[PDB]
Amino acid sequence: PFTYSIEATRNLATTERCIQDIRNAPVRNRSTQFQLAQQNMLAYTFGEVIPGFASAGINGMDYRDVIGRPVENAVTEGTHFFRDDFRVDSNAKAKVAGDIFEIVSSAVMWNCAARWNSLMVGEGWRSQPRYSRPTLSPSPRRQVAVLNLPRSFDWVSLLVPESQEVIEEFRAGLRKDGLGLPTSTPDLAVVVLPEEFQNDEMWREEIAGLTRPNQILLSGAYQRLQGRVQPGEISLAVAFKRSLRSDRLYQPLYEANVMQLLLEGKLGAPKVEFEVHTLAPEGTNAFVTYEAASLYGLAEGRSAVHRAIRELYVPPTAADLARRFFAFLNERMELVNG
Amino acid sequence: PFTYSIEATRNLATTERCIQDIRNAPVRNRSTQFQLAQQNMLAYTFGEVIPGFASAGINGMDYRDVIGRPVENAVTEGTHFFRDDFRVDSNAKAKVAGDIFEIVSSAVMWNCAARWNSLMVGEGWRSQPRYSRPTLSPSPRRQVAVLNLPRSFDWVSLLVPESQEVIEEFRAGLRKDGLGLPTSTPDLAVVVLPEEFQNDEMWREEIAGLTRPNQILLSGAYQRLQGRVQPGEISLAVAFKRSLRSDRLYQPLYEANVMQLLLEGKLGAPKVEFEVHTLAPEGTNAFVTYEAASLYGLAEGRSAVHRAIRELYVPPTAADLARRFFAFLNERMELVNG
DNA sequence: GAGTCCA
DNA sequence: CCGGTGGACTC
DNA sequence: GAGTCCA
DNA sequence: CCGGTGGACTC
Ligand SMILES: [Mg+2]
Ligand SMILES: [Mg+2]
Ligand SMILES: [Mg+2]
Ligand SMILES: [Mg+2]
Ligand SMILES: [Mg+2]
Ligand SMILES: [Mg+2]
Repeated sequence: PFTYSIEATRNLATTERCIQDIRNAPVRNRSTQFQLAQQNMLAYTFGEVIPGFASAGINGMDYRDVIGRPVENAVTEGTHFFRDDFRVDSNAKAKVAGDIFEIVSSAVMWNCAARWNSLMVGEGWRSQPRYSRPTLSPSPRRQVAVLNLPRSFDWVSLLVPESQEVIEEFRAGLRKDGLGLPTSTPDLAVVVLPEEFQNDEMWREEIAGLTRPNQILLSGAYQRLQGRVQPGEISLAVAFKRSLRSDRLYQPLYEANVMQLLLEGKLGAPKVEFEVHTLAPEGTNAFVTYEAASLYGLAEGRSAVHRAIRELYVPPTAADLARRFFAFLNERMELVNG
Repeated sequence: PFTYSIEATRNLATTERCIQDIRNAPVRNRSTQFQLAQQNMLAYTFGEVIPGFASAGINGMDYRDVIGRPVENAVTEGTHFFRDDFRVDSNAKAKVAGDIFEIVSSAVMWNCAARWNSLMVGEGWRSQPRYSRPTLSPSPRRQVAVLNLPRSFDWVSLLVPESQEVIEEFRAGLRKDGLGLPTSTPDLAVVVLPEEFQNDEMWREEIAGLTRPNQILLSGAYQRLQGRVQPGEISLAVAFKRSLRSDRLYQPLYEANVMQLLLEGKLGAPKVEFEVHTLAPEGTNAFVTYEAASLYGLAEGRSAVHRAIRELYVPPTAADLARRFFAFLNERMELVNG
């Protein structure tokens, strides 16, 4: 569970355990002795807890201590089974804390979408835990999907095919001069739910925790929307970076620029909203780096130039994350006609 | 020396040793037990050798083994003196190997610069080791300075003050609207040598190795050119990356786009040549990523249309890096009147 | 299992 | 995916 | 010296 | 500054 439990750990089958001993099943060309079983770790620590939709104490706690609990639980497990032999490289803790920050934040946002969508189709406002009721007029057309995108992905594949064709034709032209314009991905996109899906229940159901089936339901969701999203209906992009270093700030900044050039410049979309979430900004003048104007915006020199990155948000608690997303939906969905 | 010598090591003062034991002198909030003494390492391994300008065997061995030699000499020193107590994090070896790849490459380019410059002023073509004599006609006005840029730096400080003035008025306008356009730095700039320095011998002396004094001379050179370079006199920008990961690609790509926007779009300079060098590209997607067109040029009625990054280069040997730079000088200096 | 690829 | 670094920078 | 920033 | 990583995909 969230608080480590000796008994609950004893109850695990060897394949569900957080530390996997691989001393006698080594990986070709790695010295790894113990693997941190990320998916096991989410199931044990967040099996019946989504932060922000759990107890008041978990919802209000320093979000860093929350995102850090899985690794801390896994090290206690490893120390119990293997004592002085237990060791893990800091680059395993780094990899796993990254994925954990992303998957858990994305799950908080998923439950916000479900509460939001439930209101929009006429079912009122679930009241535990307590959050401000949105004041925007409910409409099934204002529902949204939270898509944790896979490690490797190309966000263009979310678009209806006619929009993919406008992008393809643009690149065709660049190819004749030996140039390209590749697109990669944010960590997460929120999109307006396509009309064909506005009576499906799955988008309105809050999950109770990161059980292996809920992990898969959440991580596979993008496959359902691929091919179905209009350029204007990509409502928020999010990169997640557990901590910052000044040389790791650039991927979101570049991708945001490319998203703006293509969605706004080539497909008529309104302002693309892209933001970055971290738990440890400090040591960097990251807030200053992310004030940069869109390069596209500058190159066209239209009446209003916006930032490529709308904000660097540092969530202090899971409740805060949730409250911020609700306030964002409440404002951004005005723009979608009821 | 370049080949490890127990005897050379035995002769070193405690303060010159490649490994510095800090078990009794810990860094507050660090668990570090032994320090990799980067500057002592370069002095030991490269104190009498700049690769590409040394013996035929060093010039032509796999450059990855050339750049990995200091860390390998350090680990041999550590293992010898401390045996099984010798421990250092992979993150220590990552940091220092990145700085080795940068400093040694820069040094190879410094000697190239010096040999070019000797020819430019009419002193003929040094013959050992033998490189193809350049064909462009000599002129003191076609000498160049090789500038290994400091860790924290803003390339705009290289520019003559009237140019800095143009960038700053443009940014002042952007601030009214709550936007900025920050500049950082590539790792290295080659600039045209300013008129005032064009009969100074320091810019034509090849160094014999990376002794501490020569380390300082190379790392300090950018200071002598601050405030002196015309916008079209920044001839090449280099980003060094020892290995690649797909998330680490974006800092040079973004910066190259900012240099192009500001130098070509606001200051009238020709195409900004910016390239990346790695020893380990781990696949082919990196080459695809760097075929991206420069964003500013994609807006109708701006500067020319071309790649942000000209090329991802994987130097097989020191001699090859030397050769590529001489051939690049032979062509790009056509643009300068002699 | 072994190899490759991802970030 | 990101954290532990050697050296520079600040008082 | 003690502490922070740099990438 | 960058290397060691857990999981995904394929046979
Ligand atoms: Mg990602
Ligand atoms: Mg993702
Ligand atoms: Mg991320
Ligand atoms: Mg640098
Ligand atoms: Mg540099
Ligand atoms: Mg570099």
